[PDB]
Amino acid sequence: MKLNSAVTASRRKCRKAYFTANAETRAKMMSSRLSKELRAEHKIKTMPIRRGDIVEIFTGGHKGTGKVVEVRRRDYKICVEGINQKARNPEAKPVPYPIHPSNCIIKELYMNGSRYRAIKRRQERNAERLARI
Amino acid sequence: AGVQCTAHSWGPGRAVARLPRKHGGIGAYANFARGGHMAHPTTVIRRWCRKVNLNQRRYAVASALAASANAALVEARGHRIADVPSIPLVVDTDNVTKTKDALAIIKAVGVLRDVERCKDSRHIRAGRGKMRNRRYITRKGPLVIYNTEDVARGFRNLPGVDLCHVSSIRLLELAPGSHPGRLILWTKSAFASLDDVYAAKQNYTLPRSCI
Amino acid sequence: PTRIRKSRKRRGHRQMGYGRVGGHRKHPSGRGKAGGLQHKRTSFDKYHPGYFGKLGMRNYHVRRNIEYNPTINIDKIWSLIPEEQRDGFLQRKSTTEAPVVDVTRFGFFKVLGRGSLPQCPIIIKARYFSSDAEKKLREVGGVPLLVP
Amino acid sequence: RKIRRRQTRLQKAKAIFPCPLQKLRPSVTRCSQKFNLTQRIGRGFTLRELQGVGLSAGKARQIGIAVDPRRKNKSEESVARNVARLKEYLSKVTIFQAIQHQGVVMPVVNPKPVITTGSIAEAKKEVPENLFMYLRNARTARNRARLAKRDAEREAAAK
RNA sequence: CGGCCCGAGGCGGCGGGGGCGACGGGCGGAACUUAAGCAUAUCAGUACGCCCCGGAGGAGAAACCAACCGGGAUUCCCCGUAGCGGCGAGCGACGCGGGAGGAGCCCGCCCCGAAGGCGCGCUGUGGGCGCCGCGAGGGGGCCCGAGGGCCCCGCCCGAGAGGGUGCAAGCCCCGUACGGCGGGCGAGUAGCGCUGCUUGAGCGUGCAGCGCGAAGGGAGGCGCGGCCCUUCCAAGGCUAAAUACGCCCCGGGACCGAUAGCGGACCAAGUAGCGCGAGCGAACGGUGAAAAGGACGCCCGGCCGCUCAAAAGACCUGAACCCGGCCGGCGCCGGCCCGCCGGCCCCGUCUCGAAACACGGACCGAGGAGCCACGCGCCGCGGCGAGCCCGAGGGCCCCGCGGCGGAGCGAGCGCGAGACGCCCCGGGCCCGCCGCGCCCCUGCGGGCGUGC
RNA sequence: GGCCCCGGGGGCGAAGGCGGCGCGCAGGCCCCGCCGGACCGGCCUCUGGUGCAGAUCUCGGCAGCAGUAGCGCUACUCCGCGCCCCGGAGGACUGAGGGGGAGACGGGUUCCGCGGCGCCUGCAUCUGGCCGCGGGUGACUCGGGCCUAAGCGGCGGGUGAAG
RNA sequence: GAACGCCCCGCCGGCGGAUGCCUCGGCCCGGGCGGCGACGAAGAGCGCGGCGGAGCGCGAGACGCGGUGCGGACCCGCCCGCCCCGAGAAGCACCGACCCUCGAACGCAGCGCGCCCGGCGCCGCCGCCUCGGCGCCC
Ligand SMILES: [K+]
Ligand SMILES: [K+]
Ligand SMILES: [K+]
Ligand SMILES: [K+]
Ligand SMILES: [K+]
Ligand SMILES: [K+]
Ligand SMILES: [K+]
Ligand SMILES: [K+]
Ligand SMILES: [K+]
Ligand SMILES: [K+]
Ligand SMILES: [K+]
Ligand SMILES: [K+]
Ligand SMILES: [K+]
Ligand SMILES: [K+]
Ligand SMILES: [K+]
Ligand SMILES: [K+]
Ligand SMILES: [K+]
Ligand SMILES: [K+]
Ligand SMILES: [K+]
Ligand SMILES: [K+]
Ligand SMILES: [K+]
Ligand SMILES: [K+]
Ligand SMILES: [K+]
Ligand SMILES: [K+]
Ligand SMILES: [K+]
Ligand SMILES: [K+]
Ligand SMILES: [K+]
Ligand SMILES: [K+]
Ligand SMILES: [K+]
Ligand SMILES: [K+]
Ligand SMILES: [K+]
Ligand SMILES: [K+]
Ligand SMILES: [K+]
Ligand SMILES: [K+]
Ligand SMILES: [K+]
Ligand SMILES: [K+]
Ligand SMILES: [K+]
Ligand SMILES: [K+]
Ligand SMILES: [K+]
Ligand SMILES: [K+]
Ligand SMILES: [K+]
Ligand SMILES: [K+]
Ligand SMILES: [Mg+2]
Ligand SMILES: [Mg+2]
Ligand SMILES: [Mg+2]
Ligand SMILES: [Mg+2]
Ligand SMILES: [Mg+2]
Ligand SMILES: [Mg+2]
Ligand SMILES: [Mg+2]
Ligand SMILES: [Mg+2]
Ligand SMILES: [Mg+2]
Ligand SMILES: [Mg+2]
Ligand SMILES: [Mg+2]
Ligand SMILES: [Mg+2]
Ligand SMILES: [Mg+2]
Ligand SMILES: [Mg+2]
Ligand SMILES: [Mg+2]
Ligand SMILES: [Mg+2]
Ligand SMILES: [Mg+2]
Ligand SMILES: [Mg+2]
Ligand SMILES: [Mg+2]
Ligand SMILES: [Mg+2]
Ligand SMILES: [Mg+2]
Ligand SMILES: [Mg+2]
Ligand SMILES: [Mg+2]
Ligand SMILES: [Mg+2]
Ligand SMILES: [Mg+2]
Ligand SMILES: [Mg+2]
Ligand SMILES: [Mg+2]
Ligand SMILES: [Mg+2]
Ligand SMILES: [Mg+2]
Ligand SMILES: [Mg+2]
Ligand SMILES: [Mg+2]
Ligand SMILES: [Mg+2]
Repeated sequence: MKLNSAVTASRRKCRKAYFTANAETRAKMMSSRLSKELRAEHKIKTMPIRRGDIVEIFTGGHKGTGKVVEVRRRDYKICVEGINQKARNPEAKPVPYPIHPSNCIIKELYMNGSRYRAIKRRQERNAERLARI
Repeated sequence: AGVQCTAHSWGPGRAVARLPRKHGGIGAYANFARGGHMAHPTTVIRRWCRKVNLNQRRYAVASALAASANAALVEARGHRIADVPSIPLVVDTDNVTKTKDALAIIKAVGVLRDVERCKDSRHIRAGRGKMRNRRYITRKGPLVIYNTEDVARGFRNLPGVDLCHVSSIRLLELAPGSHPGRLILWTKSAFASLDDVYAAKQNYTLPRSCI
Repeated sequence: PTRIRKSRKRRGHRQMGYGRVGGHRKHPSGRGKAGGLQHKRTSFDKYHPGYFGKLGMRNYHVRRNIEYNPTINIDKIWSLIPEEQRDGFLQRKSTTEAPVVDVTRFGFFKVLGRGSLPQCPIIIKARYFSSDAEKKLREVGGVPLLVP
Repeated sequence: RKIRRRQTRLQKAKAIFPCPLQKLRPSVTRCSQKFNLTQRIGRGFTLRELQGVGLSAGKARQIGIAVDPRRKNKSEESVARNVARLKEYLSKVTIFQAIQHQGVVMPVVNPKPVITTGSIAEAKKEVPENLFMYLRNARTARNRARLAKRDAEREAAAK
């Protein structure tokens, strides 16, 4: 049961917030679980999906694994390499079947200066909570 | 609503019915016209509340508490009490903070099947009510009544469970649906202060027992 | 509750108990109380004698707490004595330790005489007495008294 | 609105801790024939009441007493009842882990009446033999005197 | 020729003006309507027009109320009849009592005279809540286009509020529970006379014009003159709180669900469109999980067929009225298996009387009319009972005044009920009002009687 | 608001739609087949904007009538692949108060060139004031700016509760 | 007779948009807040994008410019551009500027003209400069 009275529990307002969200909120809402192997190494549970990661898909009719070529933030979907619409011609181009990030599990992460730091920032706060508890 | 437009009757002599019409001839301003007002609009001055005397409010709580001391009326209200030691069920707990420990007591006594009865019943309701913030329904289980011990943190999350401090007992909790016989889990200090509570009501005597 | 009302039993009846010959119109007698001396005179004389006219003196501003005047009968006097003490007083019909009852403390001014008292001396202090309240009190051995 | 007012007087009480939220107000008689014999809370204390204990108006306002210089005492009992009320409060006051007093300070309480005893013989010498005639002579005294004068001038004119 | 007085033009610094569908203050000010007609009255000191502020405003520290064994500035809440009136219809305050809140002061006059804010002033200055962030825990088997489904075994819970995700998810993802930062006392006056408006204010509630014009004065719900008593000090000024409210932001709901709900759910509504103008003012929501939004071939738009679970193909479902192709047959009720026999005027309505040459109605769909608030009477049921009671307010629980009932009658001074009775009805007697024998004390007062 | 005995029915197919049996004096209810593709209830207590054939009812759709009633300004024809467009030849009309050539007012891009026929051009169209894409109006001397007409504003102030 | 019309013994098509389910919208109650303007408001006009009509936004510095923080891979089409332990796309909050014509609307007018080489409206308060009077005096 909720206790905070500045937070809506109204379906109409909650649905309006899923749409019409700004771009920084939409990125966070497109997260996925890290694999067990990365959970031990990084000590984090989920991560926001990104162009350049490798994902293992389940629960769908397009199961498989591949790299993230595109992010359709308006749709909350991601295009993976190798997961296409079944095509008509033998020659014609591939057409990506778009996957929802929560149907995925990340197997390897794209790394740069900002992604190392935001992980380390998130571990130190999760250790504040583990000291309070 | 319905009266922001401008409309007047055309009168007889033009082969049309006599209701008010907008410029152009469109029907307006009647309950039988598209876009018109209601015949008698709803108003907030409806009397929403009702009065009850203080004597009759105390009778209802006492009669609803007496129903809770029968194992045949609790059963016929809907609960599962076939594995319970006593239906006037008093239990010594004295402090409960983890839900895991509080689940262990309710099992350790025999009210485990009533909370699973409630847990496995959650569903989406049948009508328009699921657009109006009333989307799910669960059945109602035990009521824990406490006096001086922290139990609310460990009991509250359980499906179909409610919490009452003994000094202020609620009739809408004792008779869900307007049916009297709820199953009640008394803490020891709650059950042993019932008479003190009824002694704290000034110039009140309980009603006379009958056959 | 709308669902137990007489008016919902008339769906399908063309006219909801108001008749075909007469019907339901706006105000076939006028509004309010009008007509009491002309076409409702048979009603006003049968049930409201003394509705029309004037009677008596008028006071441009009445003092509500001057004209206030509470009263008590002598048959209610012994109930002002608490029950724990009444038995003993009756037991010893004393002339030299009689009970004193001051009725203004209980909020009465005048003492009237309906009823009767027990055979027991008692003293009653008030602001005014009726003539047979005094007579029945002296019949018992009691005394009346005036108080500030 | 009930929650708003309770919140306003919780904040005000911290800002004056440990002063109470109320001033000490006097005990006065409810005003009419219908309500005398019982007391209630008044507006302020008089300067004659304040002269009794030894406080000036500015001095008593400082330690929590309300002072109403517009009121005048109507009797000697009005003074003794309120001087005793002033004297008592000065005992239970400390001037600088301290206790803030709730509600009205020294509430006014009106006693339920009691029965008393006496002697029949010492109460008779208080009253005449016919009390009802005694009352009826006083009630009609002005009216009888007017009719008495009217008759007396019916004969001076009629020689 | 300088000073003072009364004016003129210019220059510098500073201030004003306009704006708002509420709440607030000041003015001007209707008619419809009701009275079963209509003039006074009512609607209403309302609509609407003009002016002026603020975050509140206005009001305010007695020329007050009262008649007490008295209260004590203003505002707001609970509570209840004096009176006004073609005395008709209607209209209508307030004190006492219970609570919220509580706060008190100044100038003029008088004393000192520039001690002051010093180009001025002696025609008088100065003193007396919002910003951050972490955030637990589910697998295996059947099946489907797709598992949030079914079967069987578990974990988290200070978190089973909820939203998303290809079909009902605590454990797939965001959140939810548990916490850190900033924090000596007023004059063209008061009053009075005449006149107009206003009020419950009644030989004047409040205001105003004009004429007159005080010294101790004002008030005490019926006028005038006299004597007392009780209680206040007008004609100058400031002041927090408790109270009211749209736009806009935030939360909630036994509310509406696309002819409903705002006129306005639709990338472009006060929009398109109409009127010289003031102004008037619509209609239109929905493919699919994914645009995968339609292959290859054959004839010269069609065919075949491709994507997809499915064309769902310009889109969900897709009723009625009405219509086209193939197949069968030639109004309601009743009997018989079946085209014969028997019965049958057009409904709704007003009306003594309708099939009427009395009126409404081509057809079909959706919408479409005794609900709510307050007051009065009677009946039923619940609780308690000479008592009863969730006022307002204060701490679905606890505490909580009036009020109504308990005694009536009388214009009023006022006086004031026991004697009977299962119940009901009647009789008799007692209380008040109107009359009258008789006796007496404290006396046009008491007692005891008689009568409508 | 409750219950629906291991916790009510549902993609192994909900609500709705179309036909067909049964049950009830009746209002109505229940089942089956086909369609449809995501939600729905039986019993107890509570609540109301709660039931249509009619109102010259309101809004929307739409039939017969019915391939019906109907389509001033003298006029076109031959050939060019040929349309009422374009060309050539013929025949006529407006008839200098013009069906001619130009301005004022009003309209506002209708002007021009190239393309085109989905809408419009009440028949047709290859035409066009229609649709798409590009373009287009040059002043010392012409008009407006200036002057005053009939008028209309302003004016220390005056008046009115104000405007 | 056939056909037309009518009924339906059934199987398919049209026209129309009811019913059912769905909802970034309304409505009701409560809580906050009470924050405009000559330092040019509210409102109106015109203009501004690489390909640009409407609406939102902005003002010739125009579909935005700067500064401090935060954030960390995108930017709906076609292009551009960014990409990295900082090199920095989307997004967010505060702060500093730019700010065409009309409007209380301010040189006159409303689109045309002046006086003067800074500029150039009305009212009021306080000061100051320069002055008038057969007002009272000298
Ligand atoms: K209107
Ligand atoms: K009509
Ligand atoms: K009509
Ligand atoms: K009660
Ligand atoms: K209760
Ligand atoms: K009737
Ligand atoms: K009749
Ligand atoms: K009438
Ligand atoms: K009438
Ligand atoms: K009458
Ligand atoms: K009279
Ligand atoms: K008026
Ligand atoms: K009127
Ligand atoms: K009239
Ligand atoms: K009238
Ligand atoms: K009148
Ligand atoms: K009137
Ligand atoms: K009348
Ligand atoms: K108080
Ligand atoms: K998922
Ligand atoms: K004077
Ligand atoms: K005067
Ligand atoms: K009046
Ligand atoms: K009168
Ligand atoms: K005069
Ligand atoms: K008097
Ligand atoms: K008066
Ligand atoms: K008077
Ligand atoms: K509409
Ligand atoms: K009729
Ligand atoms: K008729
Ligand atoms: K007739
Ligand atoms: K008929
Ligand atoms: K006929
Ligand atoms: K006929
Ligand atoms: K008729
Ligand atoms: K006729
Ligand atoms: K007819
Ligand atoms: K009388
Ligand atoms: K025809
Ligand atoms: K062309
Ligand atoms: K004036
Ligand atoms: Mg009409
Ligand atoms: Mg409507
Ligand atoms: Mg339904
Ligand atoms: Mg009938
Ligand atoms: Mg009918
Ligand atoms: Mg009638
Ligand atoms: Mg009649
Ligand atoms: Mg009728
Ligand atoms: Mg100036
Ligand atoms: Mg009206
Ligand atoms: Mg009338
Ligand atoms: Mg009438
Ligand atoms: Mg009339
Ligand atoms: Mg009035
Ligand atoms: Mg103020
Ligand atoms: Mg009047
Ligand atoms: Mg003031
Ligand atoms: Mg609508
Ligand atoms: Mg369809
Ligand atoms: Mg008639
Ligand atoms: Mg007729
Ligand atoms: Mg007709
Ligand atoms: Mg309908
Ligand atoms: Mg409803
Ligand atoms: Mg209705
Ligand atoms: Mg119909
Ligand atoms: Mg000719
Ligand atoms: Mg052209
Ligand atoms: Mg044509
Ligand atoms: Mg020229
Ligand atoms: Mg634009
Ligand atoms: Mg200008």
